[PDB]
Amino acid sequence: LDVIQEVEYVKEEAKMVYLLECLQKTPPPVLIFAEKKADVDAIHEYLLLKGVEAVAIHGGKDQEERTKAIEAFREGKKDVLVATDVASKGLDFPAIQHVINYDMPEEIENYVHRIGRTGCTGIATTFINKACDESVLMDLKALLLEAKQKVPPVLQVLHC
Repeated sequence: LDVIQEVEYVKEEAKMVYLLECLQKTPPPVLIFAEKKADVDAIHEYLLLKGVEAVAIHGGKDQEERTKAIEAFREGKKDVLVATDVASKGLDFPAIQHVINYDMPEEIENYVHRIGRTGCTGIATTFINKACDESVLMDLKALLLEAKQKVPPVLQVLHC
């Protein structure tokens, strides 16, 4: 409820580059969420290739890896944790300065929970595009407005 939500239209083929730029709105720590394992893996490899202290958690990591990352992050030894929703559930995270939603969830319920991982202020960035159904976009729109947040142009048309 008390986070600055920054929702932005980003073509699928442009997110990786934009993500790098995003990391800079904020000092660490940063949590990047994506629905799929493949994605979490891509983003982590990209961040590494660009030189970001980045760790990743998902259902396909073994116990060694999960533990090592959940805790380097939790100590501040790593700036960025990239996670799936399901892998991050119940983890004890520190004060997160910035949530980056690389995906828009299908349910608005889930958008909230993700952005609910920063606050108590902080920034939530959410990449939206063509693939989102109208319904979630309306609920995102409805939410930004109730939250008294910037509505990006692409949503400002939804209902004029």
